[PDB]
This record gives sequence, C-alpha cells and structure tokens, in this order.
Amino acid sequence: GPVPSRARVYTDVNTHRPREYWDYESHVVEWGNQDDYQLVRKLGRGKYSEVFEAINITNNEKVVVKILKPVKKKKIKREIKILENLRGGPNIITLADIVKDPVSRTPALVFEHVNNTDFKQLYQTLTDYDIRFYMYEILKALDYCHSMGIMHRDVKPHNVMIDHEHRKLRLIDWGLAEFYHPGQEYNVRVASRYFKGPELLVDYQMYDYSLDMWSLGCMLASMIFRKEPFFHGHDNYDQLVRIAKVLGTEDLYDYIDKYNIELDPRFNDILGRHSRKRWERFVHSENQHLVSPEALDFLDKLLRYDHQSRLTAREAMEHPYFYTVVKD
Ligand SMILES: O=c1oc2cc(O)ccc2c2oc3cc(O)ccc3c12
Repeated sequence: GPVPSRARVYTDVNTHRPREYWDYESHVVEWGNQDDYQLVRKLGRGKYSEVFEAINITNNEKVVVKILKPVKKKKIKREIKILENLRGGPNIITLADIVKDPVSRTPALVFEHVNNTDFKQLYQTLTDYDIRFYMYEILKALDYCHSMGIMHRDVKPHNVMIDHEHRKLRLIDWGLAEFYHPGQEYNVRVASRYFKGPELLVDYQMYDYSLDMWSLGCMLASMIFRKEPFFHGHDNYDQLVRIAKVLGTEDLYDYIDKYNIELDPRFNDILGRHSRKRWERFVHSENQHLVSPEALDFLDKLLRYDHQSRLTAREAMEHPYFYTVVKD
C-alpha cells in the first residue's frame, strides 16, 4: 500500500495536549446573546455559510457575523474549537462570540471586524515590499496554528483579509481546518482547486501542515509573477497537469514512487512528459520589479511535490527573502 508519512515539525503537539484540546466532538458551546448583534448588510454567501457585517449594540462596534449553513455538528464544533484554541494568536481572526440565529436555527460565529479591499484589485497594486511584508504576516499565522497542532487546509487570497491602510492582516474561514494527528488519514477534497497541493491531487491522505505551504507558494507565484491564479487548471486532473508542466513529470513520478502511490490511470493520456522549468521563464517586463533571486529561491522551496521537502512556516520566515522586511 501507500508509504506512511509524518509532519517533520509539531508532530506530537496534540499527543501531549489534554484531550479537551483536540476532541472537538465533546466540546460544549457557550452561547452569547444574539440580540447583542444587528445585521447591517450581506457580505457574501459561501457553500457553508453566509457572511454579514453587523454591529454589537453593547459597544457600538462593527463585527462580522458568519451564520453557518446546516452541516454536521461535527464540522461546526470543529471550527468553533479551532477558533477558540487559536484565539489571540498572531494575525488569526478573533472569534468574539457565538450565538444561535433564530431564523436559520444554526450557530452564528461573531468575529472582530477587519476592513478589507478585495484581493483582485489589491494584488495589482502590491509593491515588492508589500508582498514580502504580507507574506511574512501570513507566515506568522501559519506558524502559530501549525505550532498549535492545526492545519488550515484552505489557504487562498479569499481567506486572507488585508487592511492595506493599517497594514493589518487576518487569516479567516477555519471551517476546513483540522487537528494534525500522526498517521491519521484525511479528506483530500479540501482547499480550492488552484491551491490544492499535489498530495490532494494524487489522493494521498496522510498529509500535514505542509499542505498549507504549497497553497502559500501558489499565492506567492500569483503575486510576484502577477498571474492569478498561477496554476490555472480546468479540473482537479488538469490541475496536476498544469503543475507538471512547470515542476516536470520526472519529479512527479519520483514523488508518487517514494510513497508508493499510483496515479489515476486517466492521467495516462493527458499527463505526457515534461521537463522541470526554471522560474525565470515566468519573469517579464511587467512583473520583474516584483522578482528577485531571493523571491525565486523562496518560491522554489515552497513549491515542491514532496510535502516533506517544502519549507516549514518557521523555516520560511528565516529565508533571506524577508531580510528587507522591517521587523517589529
Ligand atoms: O467574508 C468573510 O468571511 C469570513 C469568514 C470567517 O470565518 C471569519 C471572518 C470572515 C470575514 O471578515 C470580513 C471582513 C470584511 O471587511 C469583509 C469580509 C469578511 C469576511
């Protein structure tokens, strides 16, 4: 069968936590008062929730209310426990309250308000320094949740709220996040298509925190090369082919051979043979000001087939790419 895999960092953190910490099924939700919050306007509907801007009339402060769509109280408690565990951490969205919505008859998560401009216009105006700055901020968030035994599993521009004016950043939507337990097999149907790690695309279930680092690499590639998204697959199969046209097919086979994985035979007539490309290939006159040897080496160390070979969040923060970023 498939060769087992372990996270190379924070492997045993949940093993030595009290079971209270990771056993989210047994979590007892403490409900606030739903009348404290008045909905102002709808911000968006996802597959799992509707998101509203609201006001807490007990302090006249803006909040974000996420009213969950009906789903397993499995996944509801999971997001809630993860949010409470990570509360107070660097650039983690802050869960302020949990109330029961009288209309949906589902939980409504109440978050700190953060003032976001969309990633689409924002990513077109980001300077070289801005990209490095915000990447460092994301890494703080990723290193923290990983250190707390949690992988996000849905890292993408949509889930990174940026207040460009106050240069503040928040990682949001922890509804797909999970606890890492060594040797545990996970659902491969996570993350969004363009940001799915190769482990997901070859259906390798024993993944870990390193999944988040591939997704982050995809984001970085889209930013410094100014191509959103970078790997633009039409489906989950074409997605792996897109990646293979850059990282090459030989290292792809090295990867699945290492873990004794078999590709879906439908790849037989679409995968072909491809050499690994040098990242300079994607540099042109309109993005070159965002590119540096440091930028490419960092990107290169994130985008690895082998999840065990990618930089950890902590290692990433040690990278020379962030030397120019002013530290606090
Ligand atoms: O769309 C969202 O989905 C979320 C999901 C979460 O789990 C937590 C927070 C948010 C969240 O905060 C915001 C602030 C804004 O100014 C605009 C949109 C959002 C927004």
